[PDB]
Amino acid sequence: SSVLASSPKKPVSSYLRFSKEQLPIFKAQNPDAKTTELIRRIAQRWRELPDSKKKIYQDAYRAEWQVYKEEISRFKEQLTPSQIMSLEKEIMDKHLKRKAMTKKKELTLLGKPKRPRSAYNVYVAERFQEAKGDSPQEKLKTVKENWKNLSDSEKELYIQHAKEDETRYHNEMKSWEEQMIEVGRKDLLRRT
Amino acid sequence: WAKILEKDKRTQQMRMQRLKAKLQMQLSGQQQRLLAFFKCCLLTDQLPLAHHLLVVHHGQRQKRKLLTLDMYNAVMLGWARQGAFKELVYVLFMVKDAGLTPDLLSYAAALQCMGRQDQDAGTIERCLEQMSQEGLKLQALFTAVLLSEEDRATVLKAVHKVKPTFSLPPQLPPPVNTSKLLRDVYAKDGRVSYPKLHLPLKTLQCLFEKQLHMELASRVCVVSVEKPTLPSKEVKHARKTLKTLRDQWEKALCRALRETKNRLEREVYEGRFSLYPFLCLLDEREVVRMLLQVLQALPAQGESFTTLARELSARTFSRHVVQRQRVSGQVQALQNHYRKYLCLLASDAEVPEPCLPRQYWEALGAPEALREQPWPLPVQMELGKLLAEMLVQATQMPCSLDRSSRLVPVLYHVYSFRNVQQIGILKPHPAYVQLLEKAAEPTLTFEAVDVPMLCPPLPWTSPHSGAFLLSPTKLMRTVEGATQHQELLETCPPTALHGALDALTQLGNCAWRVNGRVLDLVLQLFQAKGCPQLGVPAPPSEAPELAHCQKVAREMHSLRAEALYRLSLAQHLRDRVFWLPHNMDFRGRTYPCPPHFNHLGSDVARALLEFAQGRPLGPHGLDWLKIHLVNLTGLKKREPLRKRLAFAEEVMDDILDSADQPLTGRKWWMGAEEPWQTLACCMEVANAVRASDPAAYVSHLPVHQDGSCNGLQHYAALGRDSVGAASVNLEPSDVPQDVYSGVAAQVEVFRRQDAQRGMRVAQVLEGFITRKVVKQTVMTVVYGVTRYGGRLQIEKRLRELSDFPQEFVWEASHYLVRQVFKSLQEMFSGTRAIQHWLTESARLISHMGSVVEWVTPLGVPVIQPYRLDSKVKQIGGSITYTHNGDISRKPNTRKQKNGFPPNFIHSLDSSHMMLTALHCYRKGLTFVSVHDCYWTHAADVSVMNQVCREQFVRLHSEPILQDLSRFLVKRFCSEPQKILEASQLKETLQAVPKPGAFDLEQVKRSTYFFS
Amino acid sequence: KRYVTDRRLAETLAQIYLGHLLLECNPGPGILTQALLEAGAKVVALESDKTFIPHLESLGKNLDGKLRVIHCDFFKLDPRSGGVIKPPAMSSRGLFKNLGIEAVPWTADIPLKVVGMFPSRGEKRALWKLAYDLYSCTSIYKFGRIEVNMFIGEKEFQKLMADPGNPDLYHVLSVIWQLACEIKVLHMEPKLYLIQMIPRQNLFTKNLTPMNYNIFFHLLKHCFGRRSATVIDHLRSLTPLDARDILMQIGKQEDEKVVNMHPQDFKTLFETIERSKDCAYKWLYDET
DNA sequence: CACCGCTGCTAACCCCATACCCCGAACCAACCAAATTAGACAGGCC
DNA sequence: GGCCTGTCGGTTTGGTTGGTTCGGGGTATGGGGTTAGCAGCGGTG
Repeated sequence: SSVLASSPKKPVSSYLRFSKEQLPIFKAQNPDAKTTELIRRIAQRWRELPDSKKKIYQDAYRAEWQVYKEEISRFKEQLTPSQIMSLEKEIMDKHLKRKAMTKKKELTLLGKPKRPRSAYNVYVAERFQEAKGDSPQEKLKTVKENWKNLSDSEKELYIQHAKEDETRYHNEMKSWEEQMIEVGRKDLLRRT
Repeated sequence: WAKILEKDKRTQQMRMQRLKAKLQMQLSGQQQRLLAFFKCCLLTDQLPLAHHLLVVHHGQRQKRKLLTLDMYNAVMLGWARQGAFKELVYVLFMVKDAGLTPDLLSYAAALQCMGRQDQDAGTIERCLEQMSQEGLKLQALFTAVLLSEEDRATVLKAVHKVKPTFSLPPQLPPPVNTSKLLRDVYAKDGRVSYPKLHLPLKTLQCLFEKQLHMELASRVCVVSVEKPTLPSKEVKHARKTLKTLRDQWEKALCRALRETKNRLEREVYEGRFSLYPFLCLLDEREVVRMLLQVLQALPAQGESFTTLARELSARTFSRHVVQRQRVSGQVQALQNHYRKYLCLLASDAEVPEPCLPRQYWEALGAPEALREQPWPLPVQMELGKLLAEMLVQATQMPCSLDRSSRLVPVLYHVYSFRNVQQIGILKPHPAYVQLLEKAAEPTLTFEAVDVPMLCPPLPWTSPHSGAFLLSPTKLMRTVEGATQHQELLETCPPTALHGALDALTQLGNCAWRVNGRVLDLVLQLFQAKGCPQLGVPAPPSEAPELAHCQKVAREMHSLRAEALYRLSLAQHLRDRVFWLPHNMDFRGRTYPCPPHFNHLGSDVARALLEFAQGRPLGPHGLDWLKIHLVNLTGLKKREPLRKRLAFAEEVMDDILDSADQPLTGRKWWMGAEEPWQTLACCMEVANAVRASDPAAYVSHLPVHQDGSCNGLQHYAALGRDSVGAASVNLEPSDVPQDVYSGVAAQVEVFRRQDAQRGMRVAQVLEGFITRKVVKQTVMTVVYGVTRYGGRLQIEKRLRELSDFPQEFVWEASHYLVRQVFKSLQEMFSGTRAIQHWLTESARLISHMGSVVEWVTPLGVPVIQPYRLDSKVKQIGGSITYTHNGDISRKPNTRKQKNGFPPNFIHSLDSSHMMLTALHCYRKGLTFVSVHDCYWTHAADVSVMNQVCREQFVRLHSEPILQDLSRFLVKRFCSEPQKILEASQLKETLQAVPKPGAFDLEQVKRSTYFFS
Repeated sequence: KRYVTDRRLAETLAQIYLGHLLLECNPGPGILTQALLEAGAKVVALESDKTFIPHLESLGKNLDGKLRVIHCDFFKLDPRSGGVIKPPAMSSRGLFKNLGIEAVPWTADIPLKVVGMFPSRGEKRALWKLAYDLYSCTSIYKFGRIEVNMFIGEKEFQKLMADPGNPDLYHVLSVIWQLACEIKVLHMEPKLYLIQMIPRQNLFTKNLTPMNYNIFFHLLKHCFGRRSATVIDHLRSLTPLDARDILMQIGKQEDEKVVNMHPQDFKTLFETIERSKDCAYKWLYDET
């Protein structure tokens, strides 16, 4: 039930066709080379290819573009009365979703200093490995139970290191946020 | 745990490396936008932004071409003002990288950065010798370059380090105008008795402080005259709701403003231009208060989107200039300079030598602060559209009006298709209108520029310095061709304009005050029940099939509004003394700047005002007050002065009765032609006759002397036409010569011929040719041919003739104009010769693709602005408002040819009025001018008439037609190709009509020349 | 101008109109007039050019019956905001009074028939003028549902008959005339289309009357000012009522486009807005 | 005061990407076209 | 030169033209990155 999947797609251009046909051969002759290097050498092959040879791929692409014109026209004509409305809905949604995904990947790529670790986080980091349990969830519940059974004295080191990581996070946040001010991104600073 | 901690540290350092990698990776409309952007960024001190955009444009192949040496000079001057030597050097690197040649402004910026940074004498010397090898001039820098006082100070500090005895040219010795007619005005040889004001120095300083405060606030709050009372609950609730809504609009407007500034800011972070810095030019609170003011004052019917944009742009520019002067120290220098200037006007202060206000002002300094050039039109339009759209989008209100969950925009734009071209209209919500109506706000707000000044205006020292102290005011009103006329006003010699500047300064220095009684009565009628018979609008309660009733209602509402504003300002200025600065049109005619309240208004307006400084009547004061009274009544227009005085003596009882009981007595004044002015003159005459000594009564009422058909007077003077000189009272006579009666008779004979021929209009106009009809008609054809501003007025005067079929009023007005033209050209053949000569000459000049230009006998250059076919349009998401750029392609030959004679006559009458004003000022008389009317105190009416006639004879005594002919010949008969059109043009220009026999000197003995 | 000069076309037209009093516009040479007279029609010729009057009158003198020749330019009758000062321009009240034509109720049948050809360069102008007169119940339509048969150019014909099925030509005149009259093609002369326009008996309703048509015209021009925008966008600038609510009342979705609205959809829109009950005001119309 | 989401951890499993070129789509500055209608002189075209 | 025709902040919207940037099109297995489970809490509204 996806109109976009059945919509006629653009034909492959000349160069992209040459690469689409050459790639399997380069892969057969160099099974262990990384795809990066193979695509690079294929692009060099295309640059070295005489223009008279590229002309063939270009003509094929042009015919494929005519047949694509006919196909896309027929498909546009085939849809229900609100064909233009449905095309606008699907295109708009596609664009907004694409921009959103790009922004999410951007925000994920950034490198903000990790938040402070709590005493519970420290205890889990120190005792999880030796905690018995068949799975990470069961070992995490074990660490949780042993933590709930811990006394106030047994937790002093974890709480101390937790405070130290609070100060560390404070300083690193100061410096990092300053550098972000240098980059003109004062929106990422702490609100108050 | 050092394992995890060290892992975090290592990842942090790698992230730092990633951060290092990220750090590693012919004028035109668009050109005008960019340049205005940089120049604007210099004022907000956002140099990194402008430098960023400039670098981006320079780095792109297709964008580098769009940059200009002036822009690089802008950024460079910014860095020099900031002392960024490295960045300035970088900008210089861009300038050399893109070829082109650095200029005086470039080297001045460099010198500024070195002086501010105190560079070594080796680098300074090397810079001065590289400047010498480049051929640039040291003294041309301080003169040809526009720099602030801080730039000048820093450059001087840098120069005094190598050349301590380096001195700028000795200044500033001002030159005197040697014009033929102004020589005796500026020559020291002569006894001057310049008048002084009645207010003391400290008083003038207090008033100056009040005016300065008012202009700094940019707003004026005046109390509403009338209808304060209202139902107690309704006004209460409506006021509470309006206040809450205004707070909500204030907050929402602040938020929307900040969000918009952020949007534009990010748009500048992108490679696109935006008005960000312009929005950063004025305080956000001032912007919000301005928009809220415009919203409060928006007319219920709506306003043109484009017009609103223009208004917002104008107020933004004004408040920005005010802010710049406020923070640049120009305010204090203006306080000191003006406080010294007040010595010439103050009564208890003397000056070393007598001089005119402009002369003294320039003598004290004259730094004149700094001149700021306005923004390009596309920037003004885009800014207006931004502000308007932001206001509409931000202002919301509930629809429930009198449980208001739903929200609708307060402003909604609709479209008018009356014009074949749809026009955008901004209309307010009807519920909002009803809310403001029920609230009955008892306060009105005016722009500081729309109300009279509380102190003597600034003397006109140049085409860019005048009128209100801080707000910039154009020397010439005419918007069409403003670039041409302004640039020529600055091109002409500074001395050439001395006369006009001194005349406007004199007009502005006239002290005015309000007539308490007249205001009390006019309000009494307005406060209760209007009096349309006496020009007092009636409230909507008196509005009267449905279509006509609605029409009359709308007209009555318009008049009611205008009267509300005028009378409101009058009440605000009741107990204060105020001055009205004057301006000029492209023709030279002077007009008051404050439009709402000024002496150029209607009868009521003229009666509300009187001279603040008095003048003892003297031996003829009373006689002139009575004669003036009769003139205002219009009962003895044809009678001589002596019989007008005798008539005043006869109806003296009706004068006293009318003055004592205006609304309860015999109400004789209500029957006069000018009822309110007649009443005021009756009160003045009563105070004079009832005084212990009438000859010593300090009279404040101005007396008027008007030139009947001043234009025909000028034409009769040019051609020495005896028939004209007699018709228009140029030739002395004991009885007034009414040219309207003779022309009415001739036109009556023509109407007898055509009516004999069976024409319908000629048959219907039988018995309607009267002095007033032909007076306004001739007043039209002379001063106006086409452009039916006054012609509509004549249609009105005919519509007020009940016994006339209104179907022909239009055709009857056209026929009347044509017959007046023909008749005047028949009885005044010489006048027709001059008119045809000027009209034809203008036709030929315009036919060559050049507008008609000339120079008045006082050295004022006049240029006709009629051009056509310039247009360009922006598009804000989405109306597309058009704009008329200043680049003209071809002149409008028709308007030029039809307009040249009338405009020239306007320059002649304006020159005459100016000469009369100056020479009367030498004798200590108070002089103001309304169209053709000359006003003065009853004690000096005779003297004013003397100066009038003398200056008229002196004016027309010169070869105006000859000098004009030779002028047009030299200016327009110089094209080497083609020479044929220059030969026919010269052939027509050298065909100056031969003057008549009339002896101009007779004007000195003509009693009724001006009466 | 345009003149009927072919005898065959004159005969075909005569038989068509015969298919009552006939008002013939701009007969010119009088070929169609003579064809009608020979066919037995009672003809009143409104000739704008006086030079054609003699021969025409001659034809009348040949029949010497009830034919009547008047020097009148039909397209100049009752000038809007005019002083009534022209021979060719006249008053339909006076003309019909002289011709003995009496007004009949709107619901009554067609009292008279007018035939002619639109000006070669004034088709849009004539259509607008006639639209104003009809919706205002003025001019000829003051006497009833006058049947108007007129030759028109092919472009203005297609634009007039266009609708959402052919959006590129759909426009205000299309809506107005398709709602006002039942238009039918009577003949096509190569191309010129002889269109028959008969006012609909049910044009006026309780909420669409000769008293409020101006507001509807304002709405139409307003919407067609930006034909690509959505109907709700324009409505937000036309009424204080909930635009979404109104559009929903007329059974349209929020994404409904202007060009997708049928003439009856516009009519039901206007009548629906006028019908609104719980509002202090319904329209924002304030224009001279 | 309540509400978010990021750390502490794992897990195996799920999910996007550098080398490259070709040309169709698409975003600016500018000119132009449309909609609409009720008697003299000067300009434009032949 | 002679004859015929148009006329006494043109409005905003949008359609074509000359340019120039932007991205969708082809991909592979290898690497990352991912919801579930439980507690704690800095940061935000």
